[PDB]
Amino acid sequence: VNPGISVSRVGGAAQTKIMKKLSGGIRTALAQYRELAAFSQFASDLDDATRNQLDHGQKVTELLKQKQYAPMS
Amino acid sequence: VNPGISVSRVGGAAQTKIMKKLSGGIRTALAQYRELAAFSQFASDLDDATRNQLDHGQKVTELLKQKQYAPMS
Amino acid sequence: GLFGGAGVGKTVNMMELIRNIAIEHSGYSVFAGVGERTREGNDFYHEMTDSNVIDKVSLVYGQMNEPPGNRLRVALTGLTMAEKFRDEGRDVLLFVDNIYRYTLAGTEVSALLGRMPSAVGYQPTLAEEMGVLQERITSTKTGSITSVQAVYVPADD
Amino acid sequence: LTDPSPATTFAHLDATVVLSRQIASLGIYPAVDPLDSTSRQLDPLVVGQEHYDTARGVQSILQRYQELKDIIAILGMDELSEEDKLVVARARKIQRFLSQPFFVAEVFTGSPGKYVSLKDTIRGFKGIMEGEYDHLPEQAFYMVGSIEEAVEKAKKL
Amino acid sequence: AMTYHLDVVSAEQQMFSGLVEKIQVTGSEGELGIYPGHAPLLTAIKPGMIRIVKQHGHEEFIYLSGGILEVQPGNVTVLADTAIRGQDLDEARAMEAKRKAEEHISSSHGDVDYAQASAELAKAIAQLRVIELTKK
Amino acid sequence: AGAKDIRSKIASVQNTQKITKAMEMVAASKMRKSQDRMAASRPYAETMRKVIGHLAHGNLEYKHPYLEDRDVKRVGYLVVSTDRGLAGGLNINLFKKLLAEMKTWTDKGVQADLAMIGSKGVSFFNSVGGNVVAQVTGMGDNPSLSELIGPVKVMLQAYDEGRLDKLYIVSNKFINTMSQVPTISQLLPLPASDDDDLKHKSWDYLYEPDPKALLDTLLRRYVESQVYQGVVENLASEQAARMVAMKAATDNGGSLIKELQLVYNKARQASITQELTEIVSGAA
Repeated sequence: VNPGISVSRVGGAAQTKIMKKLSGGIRTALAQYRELAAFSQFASDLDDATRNQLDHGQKVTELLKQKQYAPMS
Repeated sequence: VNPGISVSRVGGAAQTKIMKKLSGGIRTALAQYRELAAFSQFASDLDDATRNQLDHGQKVTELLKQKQYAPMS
Repeated sequence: GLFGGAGVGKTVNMMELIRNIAIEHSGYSVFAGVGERTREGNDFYHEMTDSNVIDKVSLVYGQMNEPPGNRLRVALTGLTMAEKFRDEGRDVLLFVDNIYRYTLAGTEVSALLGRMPSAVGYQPTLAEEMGVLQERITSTKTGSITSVQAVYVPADD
Repeated sequence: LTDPSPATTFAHLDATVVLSRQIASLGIYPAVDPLDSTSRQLDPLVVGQEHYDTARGVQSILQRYQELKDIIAILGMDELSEEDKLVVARARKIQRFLSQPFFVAEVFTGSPGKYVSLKDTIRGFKGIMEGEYDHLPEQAFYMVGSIEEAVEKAKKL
Repeated sequence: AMTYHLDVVSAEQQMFSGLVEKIQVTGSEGELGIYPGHAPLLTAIKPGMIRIVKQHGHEEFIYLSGGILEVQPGNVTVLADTAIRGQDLDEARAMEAKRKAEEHISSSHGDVDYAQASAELAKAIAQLRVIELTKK
Repeated sequence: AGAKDIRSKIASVQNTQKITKAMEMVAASKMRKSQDRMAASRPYAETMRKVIGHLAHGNLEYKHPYLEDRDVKRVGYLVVSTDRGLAGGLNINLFKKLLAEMKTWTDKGVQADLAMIGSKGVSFFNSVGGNVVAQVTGMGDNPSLSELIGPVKVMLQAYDEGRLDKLYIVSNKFINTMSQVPTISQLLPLPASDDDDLKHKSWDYLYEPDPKALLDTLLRRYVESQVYQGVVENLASEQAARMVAMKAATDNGGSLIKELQLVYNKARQASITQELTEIVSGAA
């Protein structure tokens, strides 16, 4: 899926006060992992905020990955 | 004309065991000289191995010459 | 002219206008949406209740559920309607919808017209229509007609 | 140029000339597309080699300055290869160099000018080819007289 | 044992600093220690660990490469060649610089970013014919 | 053309800018680290001048073989040469002013010898040709005194030889954040610092051996510091200067991009056009 390229006016009105509540940082941060990830190519030797944030970001993305033909709960 | 700008499916059936034989390097030199172009941009990035290639390619380049009107022996 | 957009809460701006018309003046104006997502509309009606000020102004809305002949037609309506109030010697300003919706409707008409479209397929006379529109607005000797409009911004070409 | 009108031009064309609205835009009075224009009649054998040759060379320069023109625009000149840089000097100089006054021309610009002698030109071919005058002023060369004249300028200018 | 004004320093790095009221160290030519009240003088000392009593009875053996340490009136400071200057030695270097000068030789920076950058410049500029289409 | 050539250009532009920002940012970081890091140079040298001179009050009176150095025969200059890419005009300025001095020397006609450090000015000189004993290169971000040594000792062979009277030493001083002035140096001159010997040295001076050892040796050591430092200033300055270039170079292209925008504008117009003419045409 286009990573944030896709867009929905509707939003999380229907979302569960937990599910609703908890869901924010993925949008923004996840944006910042793609976005931020840029430097790595050229950049090197970054500080830790980048390190951890980035790791949580990339690996987190791994967590995001989902199997074809698979259910969820 | 440009190497690879012009191509023919007929190919080298006509080329003579000597003529056919001796003719190979063209493409690479083509490539090479063409490919040589790549680093020309980044000025002064390369060593003599390169220089021997590139030189050789300038040389072949030179080797190409023709009159406006000439017969061929 | 209008620049701004989704997430602007332009209605906030509008409501500001509501308090602004009454508060500022007796003069009261109404605008009408056409060719538009309905939910916004009804929500804006509720939002009128919340606003509660809706009384001063009212309009039919196009909502884009409709056929063009209606749509393109709508303009003349508001023209006449405010023409009550500026005709009332009252004076006012109304908001306006996506023009490109409107003019484009012009072309759909022209194909409908079977007539040769303007270039880039505009309404071959579409300018003329604009003549109608822009030509319409005036602050009369005895009345004032202002307005704002947001037209469908097409690729920002 | 795709103009099929222009097609029938070159097609039917016998002799022709071209002009550069950049070169014009360059403020150059003469303003012709030199790189463009060409003489079927030009023959080196006819022209001897010196003509054909030298002309070829300038053509090469043009090819080059055109050629790097990109690289500069991108990078500026900061990286200029020595040799290249030198050529570039010769370049702006050579363009700048072509220009000379014309006697009848004093109308447009009060400045007069003169008829020209081919041999003198041939000399120019060498000295330029030489870059013979190393200190030569760039501004001087434009709309300028002979290497003697430009040498008089060179004295003052 | 900290003295008054003392430091072990190179422009590159100051090894220690502050006062040391006792310093065991072997002078190049003679026995060396630190204790207040001696007169100003200058010396150099052979390399080795120098065990010096410093403030609050801190004391430590500090490896010297040897070098010139001296004490002005009221002041103490330590200079040393990070490495003792070799005899011959940089002679070999003159050889290498005469060979090198004569016979070309190179030494390279390591920034991958520089390498990547070059790729970026050629590559970037590469495939740029676009200037032709451009008009001006 | 057809965003094939137009968009093709665009991606060219985008990747371009990306490279640009990366360039700028990273470049900056390097530069800042450089400024921060370079600060440490003063200490031992400062000691060396203060100390050195204080001794010189009546003691310098004894002898000045070193101060004599070499008699007017050959002149000289130090040189450094760059390991860093796209830093800026630089060796333009340097190699330039150098050319000027060289002019004076020919004007002097006095003999001279060159020595370089690094690849770039090695490419000036080497490219330029000249008379250079030797060069040293590639110590890179970590300069090392020991690395400096062999170079330095070869150098010593001069005053040693006393072969060449005076010798320059060049690096561009820092005009600070805004700038770094270029700098060129007298050398195989005496330092001629008269402040520290001004008062008769008060501290009791006990020299087990003769100081001459400290003169040749210590003198050498101290002089080296100036080298190392001015090297550094050249260095951080390098990092910043390049850093600055990054921004501007980057900025320029966007204009072109806008032009291209016009190109896909004329073009959008165009597809609209041939398409349109063709649309009438299909109407036929």
